Amino acid sequence: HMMMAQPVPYGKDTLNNSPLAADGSDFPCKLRSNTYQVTEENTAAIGQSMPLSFIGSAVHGGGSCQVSLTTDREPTKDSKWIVIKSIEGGCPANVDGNKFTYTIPEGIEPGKYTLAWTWFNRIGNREMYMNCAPLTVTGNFPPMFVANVNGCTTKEGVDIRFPNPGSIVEYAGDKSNLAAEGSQAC
Ligand SMILES: [Cl-]
Ligand SMILES: [Zn+2]
Repeated sequence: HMMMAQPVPYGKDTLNNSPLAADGSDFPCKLRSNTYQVTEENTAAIGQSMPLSFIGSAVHGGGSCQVSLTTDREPTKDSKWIVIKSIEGGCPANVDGNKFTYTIPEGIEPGKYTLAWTWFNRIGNREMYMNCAPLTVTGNFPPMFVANVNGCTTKEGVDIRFPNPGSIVEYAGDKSNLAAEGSQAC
């Protein structure tokens, strides 16, 4: 189980490392008392490299992640999300024990957004992790992939390839675990 530490999520004080509820009842962003409370506003310039980091008790052999944006500062199940980065394999890490960035690309207008990190764990229960953060962008993108909370279930043991990964894709896992190009993810 993991949670995002950078960028700083909304409602950090009540954010836990549990995945989204399987029935979709807390999608998006782990709906709770203070889901969209700004703990710390995160700020990024277009083209600026920004840190993405995580804390928790198990990386579940990694998996695959997206970084997505919505103009909604209080997203609902009907919000439109656009992917700015996909990481296929090796996210959030490969092993447990005692690395990633994203950039706001050209084509994103300055303004206020919600940023989401989503993670599909390679090993264990068929889960979707999601944490959301307030992002201010100072001054070609596909819809975010959703599975495991919507009746679409992924396959255990594989680093999934997103159907629509977008043009910014990093591979950080073991090639032997990476799903085939064009494979059905769920
Ligand atoms: Cl860990
Ligand atoms: Zn876990």
